[PDB]
Amino acid sequence: GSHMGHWSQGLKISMQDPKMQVYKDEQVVVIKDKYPKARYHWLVLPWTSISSLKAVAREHLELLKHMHTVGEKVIVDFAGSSKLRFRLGYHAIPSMSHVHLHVISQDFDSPCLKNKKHWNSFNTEYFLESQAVIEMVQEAGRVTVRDGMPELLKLPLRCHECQQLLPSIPQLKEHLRKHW
DNA sequence: GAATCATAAC
Ligand SMILES: Nc1ncnc2c1ncn2[C@@H]1O[C@H](COP(=O)(O)O)[C@@H](O)[C@H]1O
Ligand SMILES: [K+]
Ligand code: NA
Ligand SMILES: [Zn+2]
Repeated sequence: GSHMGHWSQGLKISMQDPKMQVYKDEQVVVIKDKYPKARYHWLVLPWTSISSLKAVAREHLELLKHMHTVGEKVIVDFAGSSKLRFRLGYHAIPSMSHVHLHVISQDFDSPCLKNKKHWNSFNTEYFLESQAVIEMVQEAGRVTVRDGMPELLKLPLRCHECQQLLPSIPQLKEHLRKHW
């Protein structure tokens, strides 16, 4: 297939679709995640093309902080009266091209969350806190990721709220209900 | 049988 039409370039198309955009300014766009892994799941992307956190440098520090600020504003505007917790962050190893910040509610109540990989990508060190990434860029000048990230995706299912170990995704989804 | 493991997508 073509480069432009490859599955990995999908965000570059979605970020330009008015029906997916929930906020725009001079620097960033916010879209709904197409396969949300919780009740609220947005992606914040800069208009400027940066392939991944591997290409981030100190020139991008203000932009990374701006993406975070916008993420927090979207939470207020769209889910302010919600009693939900949110996290903002980046997958240690992304799949989709173009840097994008995850803004996701912590219920993890969604049909699109289907496997151990989905769970661990948001609930282990594989999920890099937005603030941590920002501070690493500020102090070290670039983002580095330690070895062993793919292995984290295979860890036994463990609830993010109470640390209980669950034997399956259906049982985990059931268990999560108690933290509503 | 239900659910997960890994592989494949030309
Ligand atoms: N065409 C698309 N539009 C919006 N979000 C997408 C699209 N394709 C995949 N996603 C989401 O983008 C994220 C990509 O994961 P990652 O590359 O690990 O950050 C996942 O949360 C997907 O559900
Ligand atoms: K198995
Ligand atoms: Na991947
Ligand atoms: Zn729990």
